[PDB]
Amino acid sequence: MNIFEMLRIDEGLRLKIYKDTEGYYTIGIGHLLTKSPSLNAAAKSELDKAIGRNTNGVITKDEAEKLFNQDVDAAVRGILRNAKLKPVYDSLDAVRRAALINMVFQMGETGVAGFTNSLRMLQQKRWDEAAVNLAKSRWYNQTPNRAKRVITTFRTGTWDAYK
Ligand SMILES: [Cl-]
Ligand SMILES: [Cl-]
Repeated sequence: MNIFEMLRIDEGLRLKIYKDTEGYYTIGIGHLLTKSPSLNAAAKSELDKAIGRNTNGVITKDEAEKLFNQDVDAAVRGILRNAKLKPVYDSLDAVRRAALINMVFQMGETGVAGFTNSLRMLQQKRWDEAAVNLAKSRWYNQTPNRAKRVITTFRTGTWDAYK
């Protein structure tokens, strides 16, 4: 198992513009297009600009994967540039690094950076405590199944939640 496979399970693959769990316009493998309520312009506009062609709200599998590669790359690089995230990432093992990349992909660097307390516990290797803390969040309450998977990953340092 690896980051791409992990995120592919968490986000799924949709070739037509869709609304995410928060009602935002997304496409492919969790690629957010816009937070705006306008489909026919705004979202489709963003989509065409992202892809480089007149799409009509539908993309191909290769197109989805191209967006996905960019987004994973961005996530990693964002973590590495973030004063708050970098040190946590550096302190972790390969499996847990993947769990942090996942949270970053879903919520944004800024969002993850706010789990101050959890971050400090992860850095200290206090696995069970960090898991408990991570669960007291809107994140866990809104997308509990996915959150539990990421949390188990941090807790165990294994890919069990995904197998
Ligand atoms: Cl983009
Ligand atoms: Cl969920």
